[PDB]
Amino acid sequence: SQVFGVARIYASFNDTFVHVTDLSGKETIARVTGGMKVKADRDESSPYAAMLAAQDVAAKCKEVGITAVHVKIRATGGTRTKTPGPGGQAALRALARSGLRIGRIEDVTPVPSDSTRKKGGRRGRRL
Amino acid sequence: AKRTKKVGITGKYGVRYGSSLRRQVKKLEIQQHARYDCSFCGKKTVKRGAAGIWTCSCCKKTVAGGAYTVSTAAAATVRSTIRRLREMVEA
Amino acid sequence: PKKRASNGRNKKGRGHVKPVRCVNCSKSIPKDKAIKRMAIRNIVEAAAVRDLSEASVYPEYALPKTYNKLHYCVSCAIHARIVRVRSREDRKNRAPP
Amino acid sequence: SGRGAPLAKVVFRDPYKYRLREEIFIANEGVHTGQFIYAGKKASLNVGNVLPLGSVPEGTIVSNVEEKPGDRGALARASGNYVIIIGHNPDENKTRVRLPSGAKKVISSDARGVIGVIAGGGRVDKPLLKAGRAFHKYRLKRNSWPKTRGVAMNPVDHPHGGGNHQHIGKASTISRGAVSGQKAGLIAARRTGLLRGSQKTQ
Amino acid sequence: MRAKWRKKRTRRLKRKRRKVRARSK
Amino acid sequence: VVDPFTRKEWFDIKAPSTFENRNVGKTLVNKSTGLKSASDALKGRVVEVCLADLQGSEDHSFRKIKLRVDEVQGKNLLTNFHGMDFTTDKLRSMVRKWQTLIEANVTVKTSDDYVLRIFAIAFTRKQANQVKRHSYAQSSHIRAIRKVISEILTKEVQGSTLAQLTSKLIPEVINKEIENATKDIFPLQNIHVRKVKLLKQPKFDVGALMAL
Amino acid sequence: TPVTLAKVIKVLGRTGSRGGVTQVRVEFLEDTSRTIVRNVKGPVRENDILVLMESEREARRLR
RNA sequence: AAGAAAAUGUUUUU
RNA sequence: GGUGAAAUUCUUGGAUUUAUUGAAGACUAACUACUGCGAAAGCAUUUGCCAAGGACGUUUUCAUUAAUCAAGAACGAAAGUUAGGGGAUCGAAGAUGAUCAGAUACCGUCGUAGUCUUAACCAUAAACUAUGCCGACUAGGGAUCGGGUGGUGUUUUUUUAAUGACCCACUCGGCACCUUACGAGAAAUCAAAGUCUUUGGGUUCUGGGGGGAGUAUGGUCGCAAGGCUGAAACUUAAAGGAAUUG
Ligand SMILES: [K+]
Ligand SMILES: [K+]
Ligand SMILES: [K+]
Ligand SMILES: [Mg+2]
Ligand SMILES: [Mg+2]
Ligand SMILES: [Mg+2]
Ligand SMILES: [Mg+2]
Ligand SMILES: [Mg+2]
Ligand SMILES: [Mg+2]
Ligand SMILES: [Mg+2]
Ligand SMILES: [Mg+2]
Ligand SMILES: [Mg+2]
Ligand SMILES: [Mg+2]
Ligand SMILES: [Mg+2]
Ligand SMILES: [Mg+2]
Ligand SMILES: [Mg+2]
Ligand SMILES: [Mg+2]
Ligand SMILES: [Mg+2]
Ligand SMILES: [Mg+2]
Ligand SMILES: [Mg+2]
Ligand SMILES: [Mg+2]
Ligand SMILES: [Zn+2]
Ligand SMILES: [Zn+2]
Repeated sequence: SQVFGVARIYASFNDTFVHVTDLSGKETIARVTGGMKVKADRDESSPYAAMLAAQDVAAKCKEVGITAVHVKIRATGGTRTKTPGPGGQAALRALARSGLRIGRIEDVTPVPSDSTRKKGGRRGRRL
Repeated sequence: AKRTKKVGITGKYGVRYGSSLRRQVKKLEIQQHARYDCSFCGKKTVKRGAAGIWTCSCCKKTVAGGAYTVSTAAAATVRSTIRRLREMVEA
Repeated sequence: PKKRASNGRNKKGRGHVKPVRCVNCSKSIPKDKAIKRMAIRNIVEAAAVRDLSEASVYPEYALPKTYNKLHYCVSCAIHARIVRVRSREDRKNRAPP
Repeated sequence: SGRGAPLAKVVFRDPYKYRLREEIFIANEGVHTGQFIYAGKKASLNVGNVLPLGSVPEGTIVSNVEEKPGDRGALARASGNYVIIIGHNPDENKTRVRLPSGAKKVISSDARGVIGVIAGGGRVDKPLLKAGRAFHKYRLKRNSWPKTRGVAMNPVDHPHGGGNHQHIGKASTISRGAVSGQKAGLIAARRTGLLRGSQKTQ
Repeated sequence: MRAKWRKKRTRRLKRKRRKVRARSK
Repeated sequence: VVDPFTRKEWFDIKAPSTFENRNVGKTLVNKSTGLKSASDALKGRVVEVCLADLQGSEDHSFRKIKLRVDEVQGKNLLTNFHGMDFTTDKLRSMVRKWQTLIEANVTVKTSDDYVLRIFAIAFTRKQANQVKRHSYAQSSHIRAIRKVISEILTKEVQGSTLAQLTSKLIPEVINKEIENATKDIFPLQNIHVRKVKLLKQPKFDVGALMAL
Repeated sequence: TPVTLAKVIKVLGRTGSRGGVTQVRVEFLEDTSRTIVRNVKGPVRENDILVLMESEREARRLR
């Protein structure tokens, strides 16, 4: 009854991606980011920008024919953050409110069994 | 008795060519003239002919090797890689 | 003098402990000395658990949690208020709040 | 003579006449006398075997690689040199390889190569240490040694010749569009000076 | 002045003094 | 100016032969044309779909299944098993402090032609009357438990085909066998087969593909 | 222009660097089974009707 | 969740 | 992309994102602890091989074979040097962008050496518990690691039972911890920093106000950087430790 895709919310810091794709992931549908919705070079990670981007992506999904999305949330991961940005939460809520059905929430943040040497030097960013 | 303190094989070169170059030549000449264990007959009878050729005085087997040593690290790594790929292909 | 009875870390009988990187500034800190806080936070709260439940296609999904162990250097922990400066007598209280 | 890498004499049977055909391979390191060499599409992935590039897995190290199927070996023939299989393209059958210089090349999957690295490696790590040893090295290769510097000549002899001090006089970087007799120095140099930076440009 | 950088400065002075000593004979 | 989704045609994935249910969803691809066939664009796609969505039973909320397309038969993508993995949330929930984590992995060829690597996990637990608050293992028992688990996995694979191993993973009987064979060493609350990785496939063999 | 109104059911507290705004737990007049936290700058009390341009906007604290 | 800048102050005397 | 904000930079030759594969090198997350092993530096994936070791048990053996140790040796983090290999990430130098009054700094993007490995050097760290090693004695308490003994012990199936885990009691050895201090200390604090003017169990090393100075010179080691040994002239009334109130 429902057509399932994948939601693929990448909430980094400084920006957020809402990437709706097919079940396989090869074919993409309306990848829209908060940088496409606001123009300040600093607000890409704003929850308002994330909500606007998610609303546009969900509208395009409903016009293409997608009814529900299996949600995969991820952060920058690797060696950098492992913590979702502020905008992924707003993106998920906006996708839920824009009429799309939501299924199978999953965190796919890339977590190493151990890392390459982290950026910043041993003493880190000294601000 | 010990005849030279540090020059060793390069004592034939006298004071010429510089200490650093004589040191490098010492290292590679020692490798080149060392006697090696035969992988087939189990004896320490493998010596270099020309560069890259290592012949065993017993059992007369000849093996292609490095210029100054029987097996280079590159060839050891290549042997390991080819063994892994071969095991993957046949398994 | 010596501020802390054992040390500003937890290492007795070892000599060396492998370091960990601060999540906030990337400073290199030994694993024992780093301030480690575990986060089991619900993956979607957003004051919107009921909203996601309404939008869901599965009845009683039982949404997951996101797990993340954060390691902080002393400076970053103090600045971000994971830990606070305590009095001489309060420093000796290892129990969590 | 004149070659750093040793050669391996490998005897095959003639499939169409009763006789032996002896071939002169470049010995890969680890190959020994009395060893059986298997050459063909169905040969196993053992050191010394000759296989088409399309029949080997990714990351395989090969030597004496063919640029075209049947040219009998053009790439990775000097001592210690080797080619890595870095990709396959089953349709329009081609194999991507990385050459010793680091260049990426696309070769037909029917081109052949020998498993392993060319023997005699590490040859250039030993200082020649003597003008005489350089003399004997080039005595068996060609008449290209010793080399007189162009600045040490007269103006009739070389572009760099002449002058009351030994100096080039003009930029030694020479255009690719220069003609014969002008191409002395650094031909079509993209840059000069002590190399600062990395290799394998994007 | 930090003792580490004072040590570094003293090392530099020692190398300079040794070099001048060697230049003289 | 392009609107590329008008030239795309929809396919339905008839993913399994044996899990519970054939229909897992749909995918889209460009309309097959002179030089870029839709069948070539497909047949390499991988869909990761929840075992709960396969079986209709919510007790499989973890254990996602990987299925890659092998063939096209009239808008139907027939797939076969490509790998199995637990969910990150479930793995992190199982991993807790004040207990020993046991991880084993084996590489083994299935009965017919398939090469797999099985990743199994276990966790130490306290006894019912235990007072000590961590319940750690002594690492020699850990070696014995790893040996037992490896033997069990080696026996269960290579005596069964890939389909039989799938039909054995779904009811989770290997977990109970590991529990029974390791109970005499430690309780080991949380035996699970956390991952199955497909390392090498045999020749395509559409004949055994068409077993659904 | 989207139309939505709400009624504050609880006052959270003062907010802002200068203390200029106040956080209110506010319940939508239509679909009363829905509550959000909002930031309002003027003087407010309990049981006050406000007008919202957007419905889905979590108002966070102002550092 | 986080949030821009801030160098300097003669000697002796209390 | 990046930041508090920027900018350098990439980008309709399709950047970022997604999917399927593959390669390379590093590393060994979570489990991970006031937990373990080692002489220290250190040591965290599986399995195999090789030798090694502590604690315990012992109605085993030898019988003083022992403690600490100038001279003398083995090992010795990181950085650094030489020659090969390798060079994914980070990244002294360097190149750029911004800030600034200046900013060849913090911040940002690259990036050589280095980071990894083999064969050699180097032999230094806030190499720290700033607490030499061996031995005896002097409080109370609960945990925990390894071994052993005992129990009408709980749970687990073998077939009565037994190994396994667990509970309780005892004991040896260990990393530690809490309380109080008979006592000690300038105090911070200390079960050793106690058994100390009521001063002696054995032994090694080191210091004699602060600078000059780990410098000059000599020797010695090292390829080098430097290491070890190591003054004085001269100058100075303080420098320093702990704690108290502002
Ligand atoms: K930010
Ligand atoms: K000239
Ligand atoms: K590098
Ligand atoms: Mg931006
Ligand atoms: Mg700061
Ligand atoms: Mg202080
Ligand atoms: Mg240390
Ligand atoms: Mg020349
Ligand atoms: Mg010349
Ligand atoms: Mg002349
Ligand atoms: Mg001329
Ligand atoms: Mg000219
Ligand atoms: Mg003043
Ligand atoms: Mg691990
Ligand atoms: Mg342990
Ligand atoms: Mg001594
Ligand atoms: Mg500048
Ligand atoms: Mg090094
Ligand atoms: Mg010292
Ligand atoms: Mg000391
Ligand atoms: Mg003081
Ligand atoms: Zn022999
Ligand atoms: Zn930090």
